Formats: sequence, C-alpha cells, structure tokens
Amino acid sequence: VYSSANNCTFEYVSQPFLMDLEGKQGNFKNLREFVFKNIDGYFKIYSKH
Amino acid sequence: FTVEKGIYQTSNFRVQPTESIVRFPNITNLCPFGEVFNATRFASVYAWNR
Ligand SMILES: *[C@@H]1O[C@H](CO)[C@@H](O)[C@H](O)[C@H]1NC(C)=O
Ligand SMILES: *[C@@H]1O[C@H](CO)[C@@H](O)[C@H](O)[C@H]1NC(C)=O
Ligand SMILES: *[C@@H]1O[C@H](CO)[C@@H](O)[C@H](O)[C@H]1NC(C)=O
Repeated sequence: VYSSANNCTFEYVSQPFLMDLEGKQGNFKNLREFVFKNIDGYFKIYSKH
Repeated sequence: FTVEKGIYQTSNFRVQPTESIVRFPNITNLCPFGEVFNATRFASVYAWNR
C-alpha cells in the first residue's frame, strides 16, 4: 500500500475488529455506510452497520 | 400613601445558588504521545519534526 513514510504528527489506533478473509460469490447479507467530512480541519467519521 | 384592597407586585424572588461545582474530567488521562520522545531516531534542526 505504500513504500515508506517521512514525517507526521498524528497516529491513532482504534478498537480491534474481527474480519473474515473468505471471499464468496453469493448474495450480500450486510450493508455498511460511511460519511467522511472535513470542517475547520476536523475529520468526521459516521458509520452504522 | 393609601393602599386599597388588591394584589400589587413589588419585586421578584431570586434563589441565588450557594454552591458551584465543576467537573470536566473523571480521572487522570493521557493519549499516546511519548513516541516523539521515545522514537528510534530523531530529526535534525534544519528540518525538525513538528
Ligand atoms: C471515569 O473514571 C472512573 C474511575 O476510573 C470510572 O468509574 C468512570 O466510568 C469513568 N468515566 C468515563 C470513562 O466516562
Ligand atoms: C523512553 O524509554 C525508556 C526505556 O524504555 C523509558 O524508561 C522512558 O520512560 C521513556 N520515555 C522517556 C521520555 O525517556
Ligand atoms: C516533520 O513533519 C512536519 C509536518 O508535520 C514537516 O513540516 C517537517 O518538514 C518534517 N520534518 C522532516 C525532517 O521530515
């Protein structure tokens, strides 16, 4: 996903989340929505499963 | 000087508070920031780590 980084200030680790790495071709069973906003330098994340 | 029978409003009753409690935090708290003081390597002064 990248080669290397140079310099930065912010590094945050959120709560752990479990995933399934198996990929199938069946019908979907869940819907995930995400909203990303940027007001006055503040990034906003809204989501619900 | 002469007051007749009836209701006359004179002033207002104010309940002044007696105590003032303020509590922003619950306990001691800290977010990870010691990595800039505990990094593997640092930066120079011509280009310093903001
Ligand atoms: C604040 O800390 C106290 C004591 O550790 C805890 O009982 C309380 O739930 C905390 N409040 C939070 C994390 O909002
Ligand atoms: C840096 O690391 C050392 C050893 O792990 C530790 O004793 C120290 O508290 C850390 N922080 C600073 C500011 O030196
Ligand atoms: C450190 O990061 C700041 C921005 O956060 C940048 O201005 C500066 O050039 C960086 N220093 C180095 C040595 O990359």
